[PDB]
Amino acid sequence: TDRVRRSEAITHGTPFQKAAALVDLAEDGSARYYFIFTRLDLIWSLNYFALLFLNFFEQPLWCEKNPKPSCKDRDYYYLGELPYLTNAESIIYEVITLAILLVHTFFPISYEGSRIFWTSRLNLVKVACVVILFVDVLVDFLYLSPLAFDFLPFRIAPYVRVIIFILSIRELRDTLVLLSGMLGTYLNILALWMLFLLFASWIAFVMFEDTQQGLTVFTSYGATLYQMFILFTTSNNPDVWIPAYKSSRWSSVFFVLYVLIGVYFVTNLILAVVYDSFKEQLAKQVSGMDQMKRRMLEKAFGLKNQCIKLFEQLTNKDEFADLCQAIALRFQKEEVPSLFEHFPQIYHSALSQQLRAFVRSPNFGYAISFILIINFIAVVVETTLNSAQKPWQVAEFVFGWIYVLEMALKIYTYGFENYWREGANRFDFLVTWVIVIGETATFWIRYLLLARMLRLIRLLMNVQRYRAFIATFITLIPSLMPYLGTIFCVLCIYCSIGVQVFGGLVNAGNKKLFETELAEDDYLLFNFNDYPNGMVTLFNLLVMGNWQVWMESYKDLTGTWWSITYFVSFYVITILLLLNLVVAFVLEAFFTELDLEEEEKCQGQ
Amino acid sequence: TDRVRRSEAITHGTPFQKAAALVDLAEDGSARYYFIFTRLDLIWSLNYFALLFLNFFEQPLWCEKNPKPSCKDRDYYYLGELPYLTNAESIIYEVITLAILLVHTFFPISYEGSRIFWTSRLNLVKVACVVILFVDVLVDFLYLSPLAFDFLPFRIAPYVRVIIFILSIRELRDTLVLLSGMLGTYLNILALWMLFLLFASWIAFVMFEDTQQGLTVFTSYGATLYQMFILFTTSNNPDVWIPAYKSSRWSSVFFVLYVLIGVYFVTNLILAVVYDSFKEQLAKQVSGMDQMKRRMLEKAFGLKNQCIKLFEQLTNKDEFADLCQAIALRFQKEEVPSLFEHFPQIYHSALSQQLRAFVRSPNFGYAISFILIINFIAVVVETTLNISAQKPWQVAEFVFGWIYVLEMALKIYTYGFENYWREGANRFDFLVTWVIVIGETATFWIRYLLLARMLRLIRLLMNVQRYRAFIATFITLIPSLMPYLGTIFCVLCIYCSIGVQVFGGLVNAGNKKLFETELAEDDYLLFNFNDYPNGMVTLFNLLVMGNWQVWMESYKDLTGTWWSITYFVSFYVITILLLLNLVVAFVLEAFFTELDLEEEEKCQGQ
Repeated sequence: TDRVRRSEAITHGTPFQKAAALVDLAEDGSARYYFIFTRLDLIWSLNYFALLFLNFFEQPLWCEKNPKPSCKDRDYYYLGELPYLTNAESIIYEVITLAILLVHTFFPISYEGSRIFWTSRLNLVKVACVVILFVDVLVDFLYLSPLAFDFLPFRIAPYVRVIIFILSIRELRDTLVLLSGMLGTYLNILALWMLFLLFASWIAFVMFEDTQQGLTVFTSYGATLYQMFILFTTSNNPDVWIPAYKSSRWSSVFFVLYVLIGVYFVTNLILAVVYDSFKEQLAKQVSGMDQMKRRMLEKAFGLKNQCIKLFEQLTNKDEFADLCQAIALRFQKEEVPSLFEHFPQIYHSALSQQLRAFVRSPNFGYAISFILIINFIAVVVETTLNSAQKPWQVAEFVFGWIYVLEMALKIYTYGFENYWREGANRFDFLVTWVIVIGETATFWIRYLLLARMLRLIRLLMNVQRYRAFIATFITLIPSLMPYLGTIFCVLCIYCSIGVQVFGGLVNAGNKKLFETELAEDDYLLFNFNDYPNGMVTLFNLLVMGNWQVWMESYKDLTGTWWSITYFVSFYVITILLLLNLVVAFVLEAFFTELDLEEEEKCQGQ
Repeated sequence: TDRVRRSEAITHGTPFQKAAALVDLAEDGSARYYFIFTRLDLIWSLNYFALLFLNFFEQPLWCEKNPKPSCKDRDYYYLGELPYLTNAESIIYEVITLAILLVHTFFPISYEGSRIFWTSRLNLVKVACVVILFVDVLVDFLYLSPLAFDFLPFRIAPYVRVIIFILSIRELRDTLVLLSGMLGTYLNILALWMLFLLFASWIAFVMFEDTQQGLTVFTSYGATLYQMFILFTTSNNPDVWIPAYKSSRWSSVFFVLYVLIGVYFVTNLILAVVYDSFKEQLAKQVSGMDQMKRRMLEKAFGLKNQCIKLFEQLTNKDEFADLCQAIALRFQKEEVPSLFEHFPQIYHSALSQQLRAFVRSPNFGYAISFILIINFIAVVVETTLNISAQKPWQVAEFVFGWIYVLEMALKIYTYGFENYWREGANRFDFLVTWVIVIGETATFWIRYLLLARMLRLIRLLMNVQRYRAFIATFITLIPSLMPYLGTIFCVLCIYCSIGVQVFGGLVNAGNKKLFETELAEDDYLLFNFNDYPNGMVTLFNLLVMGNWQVWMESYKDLTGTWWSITYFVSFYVITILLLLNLVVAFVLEAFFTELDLEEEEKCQGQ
């Protein structure tokens, strides 16, 4: 009842209650209308997701330019398995999600007020984008009628959807303010990297000029620079320099020195610079949150007798902020009473506490781990077979009951809340329900095998040593999520670009295609013909095993070197700036875990 | 004259000179015999290198089994270009390097004292290695005579050579001692990684069981585990899961998820762990060095006139340790008199100081760098014409060469030899300029002169004040990584030995299986283990991870035995996950040290 108590105290409470609520929620990290707005936050979140995802199901723009065969022949164009919305459906969902977007974007006026609403850059830009969207939707609708428009060259909506998405989920916007902080420092190292590629490709071009390497690979400075760029990635190693090696073994000493420097001395320098600027910008950013927290505590101060009255509320200016911080850092948050303490003879009679202490014992935990080991053995046995298996449906129900009981005993020992407040106990909760639902619905086969597999993670989580690594992993995941989301938004952009520029080129009637490395390596389903296909392709480009295959093949399908700029800038932005950020984040998380246990050790000693 | 002064002050000087030398050399980081042993250090180093390199030119043992055709047919066996030593040559060089090694390893037996010598375990292990080597050499010699032996199954010398080389250089031996502590950490994380591969391969196996992915790729648990291990490296992406994708696009979700987790979450974890353990051991090592430095200074103390008598020689108990620290850094250390001071009136004639001050001027720097820009433009014009027109540029190479000679002459005229060579930039200048002067004077084969004129450009990067921060990091990282790249090289050497013994001779033009392998299909046939060079390059290829499973598949198929994979798996586990992560860590620490040093310079200026 924390949120309800806070909002009630803020909107109706006496000033000491308002101050207590403000300080409590600052420690936890027109008020009425702000609450009314926030009560729809799930609607906003889901609508913005829908808004994005509806990008996946729209028909790709080249299918409307009357191809033969038509896009009903998905085998000819190597197309995905997702449906394409009809005109009707498109119109429907466009209208619905634009209407809810218009509701959300203007609803803050109820507490911000017009002068602030128009004074504020974020609202001004969101209104700009939703107008852009509405314009484009209108235009699209009009294009229903041939009177309005003959033809559309380009669709802006796919972009604006993405933009809108990024502006809606604040943590993505703050990640982009961090990234646009470090970007200017990243451009200097990217310039020194390009100066390195230039000079190394010029040495290679002079050195091999008349050789078979020059005659068949390094045929010009441009092609040398291209090849050396690829070799920076290591992706064309050794293939690129086989002609060299053939003519003289000594050539290897050049290719080895180039690879060693590029990979070891330079790529790690790019990581070091990204790591440094990330850490600086992160420290810069958190200071803003700390300052806003102080401003909120100063508001609570404004809104010895007063100290006694506030401590009385707590039972439920610089000195004030210092006291609030001291109590926040010293004290755990207050206990919440369970729904069962109201039954005096039931909840409180000594048998209850005896069973609680028993289930709270460590030897109970050992026994539970042994029972789950026995279940793991049982499933590893059962998967030797697939009617003799039928009793293992009873074994299924048996372990189902076992986990139902263990979940019940956990909620009995700690209420609903202090059971669940550990993320592992949340995983327990989820897998218990899903497997109970599956087993009772059976009373998929393979999917129940998979789920019972998935439940085995418990034995990993239990390992005391590994549990440090796992705690790193666990805090990492939701901390990583806004960076992978930014990556994904980038992929979305790139995908859109790709389908507009390259969509339709990979098809079974194309005589050039069967000369390309996509046809030769059988990558033909990794194409930009629709939004799914592209997305997957982009993942291959991201992990970057065989990446140059696509760059090459689309060079050859489009007939212009300019096409390369796509793949190059993709590489630059994704591989260098963002994945090194991911690296740095993982590193910092790990070391933070070690600093945490080091602090615990120091304070204990 | 530092070393000569120090050694004289120790072996002949008065105790005040002894202390002054011991403190100065400790700030700089039986005495007679130890100085002799150190003066021979170049001969020892060169002998140990020679001893190592021996591995390259020795004929590979499978050639000694009289194959048909013989190893004179290098095209049939895709062999290298290096010579193989004759028996005669082998015997010669072996005997010479063994004799010099015996000399070096026994040399301390006199000055260390027998009880001390044999009490030290490093000596004892070196003696075991040399005794082994001597044995093996003796055996090989005996083998010359039919009375001794019929056959030898395996040669140990190749290994022992490496071991001796590792022992011979303290920088490497300390690098391996540092490496040895973090191993027990490493084995943890390695265990967890194995467990993850196991689980993920099980899921993949069951999940795909009946599918085309199953029916063609994930044919068994074993086959699944092997393919999932290569997919952790991402070298078989997307190829390993094309049958899944073809069957159902949704399949992609599993492989994306798995690759995401493995590459980003888990590989970074191994890096993290490596990093951590590295830094811990590095701190332990530098602490041990600091303690040894203190222990030395404490003996130099054990060896107001109390102060003045030593503070005079300082121009050449915690109270003392503090003084030694302060005097190491609060003042500029000493300088050596120039060879010109036997002609001091000319050397001191005012024009010398005036020209030195001019050469020290910033406008002289501007002029010289403008001349370097002119030379860069000149060589660009030369190459953009050549792509007899070079003959004026062949003449201009005279001018440029003697300009770089003259400017180096002015550098030494302003800084002697001592403050010249004390600067790494001037050391690089010295390293390139004289060899280029030799090449160009010998000109007064052409592309090597063009390339020299290009290598003269390298300073233009180092002079950019922004990029100078990165380039200082790079310039200190170059000599600092040498222990670690040397240890990796030693590892490679071992692996190469193994490879030539186990796989040498299999890649040959008569082999019917070979033309079915991915080696032959990708034209990799030159990247083989048939001789030591070949294998070395192959190992490089392995190290770089480019197409690396090609070799593991092809040698699996050529040997017809799964066990062969143990070679390539152990190689990956050692090199890729332990060593290269180390290298990573080292570069990150170097860069952050550079930023801390610059921040200290900034804050002290502020």
